[PDB]
Amino acid sequence: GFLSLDSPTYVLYRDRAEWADIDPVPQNDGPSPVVQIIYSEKFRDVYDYFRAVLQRDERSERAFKLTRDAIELNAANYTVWHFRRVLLRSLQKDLQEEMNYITAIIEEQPKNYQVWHHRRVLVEWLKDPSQELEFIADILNQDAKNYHAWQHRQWVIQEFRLWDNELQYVDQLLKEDVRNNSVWNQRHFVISNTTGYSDRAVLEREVQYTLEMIKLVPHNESAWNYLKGILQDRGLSRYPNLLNQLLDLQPSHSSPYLIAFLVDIYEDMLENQCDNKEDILNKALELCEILAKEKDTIRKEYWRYIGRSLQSKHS
Amino acid sequence: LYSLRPEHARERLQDDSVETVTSIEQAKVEEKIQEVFSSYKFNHLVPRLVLQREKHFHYLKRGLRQLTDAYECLDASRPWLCYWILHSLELLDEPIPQIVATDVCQFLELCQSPDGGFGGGPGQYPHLAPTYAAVNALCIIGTEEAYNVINREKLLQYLYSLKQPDGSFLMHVGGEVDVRSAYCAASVASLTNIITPDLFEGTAEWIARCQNWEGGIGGVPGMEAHGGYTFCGLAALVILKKERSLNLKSLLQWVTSRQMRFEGGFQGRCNKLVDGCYSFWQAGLLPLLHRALHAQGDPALSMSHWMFHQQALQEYILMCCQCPAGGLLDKPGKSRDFYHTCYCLSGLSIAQHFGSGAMLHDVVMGVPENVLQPTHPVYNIGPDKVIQATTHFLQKPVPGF
Ligand SMILES: CC[C@H](C)[C@H](NC(=O)[C@@H](NC(=O)[C@H](CSC/C=C(\C)CC/C=C(\C)CCC=C(C)C)NC(C)=O)C(C)C)C(=O)N[C@@H](CCSC)C(=O)O
Ligand SMILES: [Mg+2]
Ligand SMILES: [Zn+2]
Repeated sequence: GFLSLDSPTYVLYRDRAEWADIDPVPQNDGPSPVVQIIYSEKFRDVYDYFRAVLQRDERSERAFKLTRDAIELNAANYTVWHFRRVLLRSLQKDLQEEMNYITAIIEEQPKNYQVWHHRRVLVEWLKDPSQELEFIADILNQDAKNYHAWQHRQWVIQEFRLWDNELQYVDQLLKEDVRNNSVWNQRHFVISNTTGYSDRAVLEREVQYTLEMIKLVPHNESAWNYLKGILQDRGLSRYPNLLNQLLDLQPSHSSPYLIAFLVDIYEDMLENQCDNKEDILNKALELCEILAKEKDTIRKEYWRYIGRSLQSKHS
Repeated sequence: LYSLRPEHARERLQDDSVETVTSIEQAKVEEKIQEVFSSYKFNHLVPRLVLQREKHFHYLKRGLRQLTDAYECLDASRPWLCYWILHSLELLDEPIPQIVATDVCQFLELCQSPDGGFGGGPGQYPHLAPTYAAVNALCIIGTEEAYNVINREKLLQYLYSLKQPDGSFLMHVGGEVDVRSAYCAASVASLTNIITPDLFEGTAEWIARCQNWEGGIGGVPGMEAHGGYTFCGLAALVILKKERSLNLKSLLQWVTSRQMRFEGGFQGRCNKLVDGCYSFWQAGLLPLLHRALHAQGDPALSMSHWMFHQQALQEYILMCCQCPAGGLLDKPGKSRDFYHTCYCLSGLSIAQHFGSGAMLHDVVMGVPENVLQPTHPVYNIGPDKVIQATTHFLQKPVPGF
């Protein structure tokens, strides 16, 4: 008998006959309260009663239904969430109906931490990840960058080994928004946990793909950060053709990312005993000043640091 | 004003004629920010970057006693409301009447669990987030009364109860794990001197696994680099003296890339929107990286400035993040809240005050009355409060059990 907290005929717990036996326990804020919240009558009513059943540790079906109300009033109340999981096991509640419940409330409050942790606990209990990828994809359809949704997705995939269709899901989302950095991150998560980037063909496929993305949207930082992130490993200087290929986009696709990337390739060449050190150093120092003074002034302190640092090292 | 320069218009987004949800939302933001930047021009007055101290003060002093039911969503974050407010008042140089302070102390006593740590309100189970807030709050107050509120033997037990075999900590029993817990724990354990030799065993290694391909740090290994989690990861390592466990250079390139060329504020993740609270989480990483690279004897470090545009950040905060009625916020159009008031003010302070050994150099944009009290980049409470608390707790031995 779930009387919706939003029902036009919702009645305060203190006016409910099936609760008249229990005395509500008010909150102890002290004689001189600080950061005292002026609760609404409904809020105050449900919590004073939640306090009552919790203090007496009443593991009843009525207590179970009430935590639902306390959660809807403040879904961030982790103490209520704990007691709710306590009652889910005591009363031996159908955990699949509870999945239905958590599905609803996460759709409503997708950025709440408790709601996602609870769903995870349920999936563990049931050892059933069958609804997960689909449920998370629906949340990501509303906010493709929801951090908890991506975190839950990673946990389900690694935990239950559901790797097979993720790269495909990644390509789909990258098509929708090539600038969605969460997806660029997922791409790396899938690849490094499956084939790895040591496989030259994979690496080649990844660098090529990324380069095509930079050609399409030159000012998209994610693709630039991804290109750097996957090559930076073995060292950018380890890839001789790359400097050339980017030096070619110098007129066509020349954002301050390309410039910054060149200073990055130079920094690594200098560290890895490159030919023409005096020469390479000057170019990299030139770019640091162009960046600091003209192209990327917001980061002037950084680029100057880089220039200084490059000198002190490779003078 | 760097933001008001003509050449600054060139910093506007270049969507390459390929619009996506990301570019569209960014453009909407820059559009609104530009209107704010030009408001002076269109009204024909001289820009006066003034921090509405008295407005902020009434808001804060009032919120410290009572809040509307709009705060019901924070009924499990009461020690946070105390910290956020007390720290905001502290940055504004506003005092805590011995009577208010004693009231705050007594309230936090009610939030403290008999099992150690603090819950988000009287009688709530303990959690590391409100434990960090409760302890930071008690340190800002800094009285013997305040210090004595904390049950150090039970706090250590509590921390041990969340410690995981992999080095991580749960946020609370039966709870989640993410980088915030390592920091909440390292902050309260260090300030109170309850660090045993094995308490943080494997913790630096676990945090290091949260640093990804971007240079930043995610909530847990595998996750996208995020500004809030990155501060927690780096600040925790600084406390543990293991900053070297990270690739400080890739981290330095990641955080500096988070400052918005146009808005001047910081974004939390690459390709997301600017947000005033990141003035602290993101800009706060620069002082920490300064201290670390310097500990490595980095010769190329500045002796007057942090590695971000202090001017532009101060401008974004002053022009775009104040609510006329008092209080600070995310971005124009957002509503004020105590969280954003605390971090917008915290990030302003970091933006104004530079220091490295004997070097000290301020940069106070607008009227000189804008200068705030300095803030410790690790704990985010006044440096004096830090020294004062640690020195006090160092008189007590580490709980031996
Ligand atoms: C201090 C609380 C902390 C940031 C976090 N709270 C939240 O995530 C809440 N949301 C908001 O505050 C946002 C702010 S704008 C977006 C930016 C951030 C959230 C910064 C992220 C920083 C982090 C994660 C580091 C925190 C450092 C610590 C030492 C804890 N507001 C809006 C309108 O978007 C929630 C509403 C999601 C948090 O830790 N929340 C926990 C702990 C609560 S205390 C019991 C929670 O359970 O919500
Ligand atoms: Mg929890
Ligand atoms: Zn914010």
